[PDB]
Amino acid sequence: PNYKLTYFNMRGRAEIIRYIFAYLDIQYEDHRIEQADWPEIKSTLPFGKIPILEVDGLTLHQSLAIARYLTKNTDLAGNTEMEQCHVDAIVDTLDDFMSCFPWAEKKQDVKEQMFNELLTYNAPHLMQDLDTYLGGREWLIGNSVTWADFYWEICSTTLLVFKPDLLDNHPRLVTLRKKVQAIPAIANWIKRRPQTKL
Amino acid sequence: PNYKLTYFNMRGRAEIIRYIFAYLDIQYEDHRIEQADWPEIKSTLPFGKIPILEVDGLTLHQSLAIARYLTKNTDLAGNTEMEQCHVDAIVDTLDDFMSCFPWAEKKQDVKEQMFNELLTYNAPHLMQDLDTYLGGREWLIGNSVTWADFYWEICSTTLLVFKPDLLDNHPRLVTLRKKVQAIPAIANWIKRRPQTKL
Ligand SMILES: COC(=O)Nc1nc2ccc(C(=O)c3cccs3)cc2[nH]1
Ligand SMILES: N[C@@H](CCC(=O)N[C@@H](CS)C(=O)NCC(=O)O)C(=O)O
Ligand SMILES: [Mg+2]
Repeated sequence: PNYKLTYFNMRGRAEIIRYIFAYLDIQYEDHRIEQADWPEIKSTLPFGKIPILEVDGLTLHQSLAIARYLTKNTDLAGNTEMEQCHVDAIVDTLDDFMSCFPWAEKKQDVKEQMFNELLTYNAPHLMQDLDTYLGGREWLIGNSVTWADFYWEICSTTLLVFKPDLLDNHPRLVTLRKKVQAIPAIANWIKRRPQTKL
Repeated sequence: PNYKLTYFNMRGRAEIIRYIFAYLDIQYEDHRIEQADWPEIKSTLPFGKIPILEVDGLTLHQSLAIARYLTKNTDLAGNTEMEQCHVDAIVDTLDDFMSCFPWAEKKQDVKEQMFNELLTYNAPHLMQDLDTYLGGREWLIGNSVTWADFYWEICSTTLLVFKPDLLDNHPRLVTLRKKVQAIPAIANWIKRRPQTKL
């Protein structure tokens, strides 16, 4: 069908969907809105958030709902129902952490202490948990790449913006990042995508 | 299989899983820990968070991952692939909002202010969106109950504790909570569960 993704000009919460479409070699309109048009566009949305994915003018919302929809019956899904549960669980564990950040914070000091707090104390613990979880396997779940690996590469890319040294002690999480980045369709997208901070 | 759910003595993030087992008429061990015992259990969990659900000796984590797993191939999941997406989206929409609250905040003057801002400035927008979303239909998605309906009733029960007037302008939302609460297996669980604030 006809796919149109609407988001800001950032990776943010649309990037997992952009990776999936890249990987499945599915063409879509990557619509990136002007911030000035935001109040308008927002009053057409089911819940006032983006991203939304229009599928033949049937609207889907909630980036991970959409991601799960798109990967259903693909090799990105997890190879069994329980492995699908582990893929969902890892994704939510990463999302829970990312959602802790006051991304829409006003007081640029209060923001920067919340950030410093989360990055100084919370992120290292998560990195260590993820490194133990991964251990010596190739991918986070099962014997092949799933969208949870994509989500790790996406989340950690943003986290490295604010904390460059995040993985100095975790070469195996770096390896996994570079393996996702090396999958040809993902590599092409990374090279083609707009360069944005977030 | 043999199921063991581990959580605090609280509805909280385990409640959605408890509703699903009640509705599907599935026996499980409802293991409620007290605080004394939490640090020692924590250190054995790969992500240090509960709920967990042990299934024939394998551990699953992340409450919505687990709920989605348990409902796969039941009437609770949604019928079409698109309806499954909408179920996941509504669940995520409710959960994202439940996530803004500083549940852990120990300085209660800052806690109480935050709760109040959220409940006054934010919540009513979401209620309005959910009510418009529901329209005149019996259930959120499709024409039969799904776990999104259960998560609505659960999330709103907790919200109503802090903002008792939350649904005063939303009779269609109150009707939906009452329908979920009238489903006999759910009714019986609500009657019998331990009474806890949250
Ligand atoms: C003294 O206990 C707490 O404040 N902690 C606490 N932890 C909690 C975790 C979850 C919830 C809760 O009601 C939901 C969150 C998402 C859906 S229901 C409420 C909670 N309250
Ligand atoms: N998104 C997760 C939240 C898990 C979570 O943060 N659980 C809390 C209590 S609801 C917890 O284990 N906190 C205790 C701790 O972190 O030590 C889920 O739904 O399972
Ligand atoms: Mg979430």
